[PDB]
Amino acid sequence: NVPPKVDSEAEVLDEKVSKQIIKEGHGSKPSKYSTCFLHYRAWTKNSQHKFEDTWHEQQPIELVLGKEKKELAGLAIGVASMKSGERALVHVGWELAYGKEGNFSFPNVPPMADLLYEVEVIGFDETKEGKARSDMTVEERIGAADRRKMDGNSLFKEEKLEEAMQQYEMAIAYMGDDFMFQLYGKYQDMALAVKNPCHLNIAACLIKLKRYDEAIGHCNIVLTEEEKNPKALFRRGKAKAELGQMDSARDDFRKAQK
Repeated sequence: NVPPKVDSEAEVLDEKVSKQIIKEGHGSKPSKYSTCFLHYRAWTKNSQHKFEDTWHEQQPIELVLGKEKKELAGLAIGVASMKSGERALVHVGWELAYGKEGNFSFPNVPPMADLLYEVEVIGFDETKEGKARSDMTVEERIGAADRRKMDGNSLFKEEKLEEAMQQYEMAIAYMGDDFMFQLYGKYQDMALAVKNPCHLNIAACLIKLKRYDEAIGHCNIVLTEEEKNPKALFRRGKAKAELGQMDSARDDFRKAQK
């Protein structure tokens, strides 16, 4: 076939990945480490050369979010964005796909070629759980933390519910100082991807609960691993702001338009 023309606004799931949903899906989005079963077609953005197609193979694939495969990094970012039953289009940079020297046989992919995926998610299998430390491998931990980050992400939008915060804290509680220490590579990245946000989320989850000193610390845990984060620079200036510390409140406020 050929990349289905879709006029849906294009989400920007990441620097080099975007999605134009063509058909809606029931249920919720996956949680880090869920095993996704899916159908999809792959084309070259530019030469529109289809090079993969589960439908024809009439044999779908299982994709694990966090343990994907080098070339499929792109699609994994996109899938992560979609639900079960969902059908959509995902644009990926060779950077996150077969891109460096491009593939040569099985899937013949031209060097540095942007792919366009028509994806249909069948379902996803999330990680299971027992007791905080009890038998839990890293994978189960992060996914739970990601679930409970989510769990608390709902209990928090315009309002600043503490229960949200309470689930944010448990996100953290699965993966803590000890855990985080003995983590490495993609594993470390995956946790930080749930933890750092899950902090600014306990932050603002305080900046409007009348506890600002506690919200400035949370912004700190994060700003120490990557003081780059602006979403943090700002939110911190915010607490400082409602604390009459405009001499520093301003500092964080400005470095935040970096």
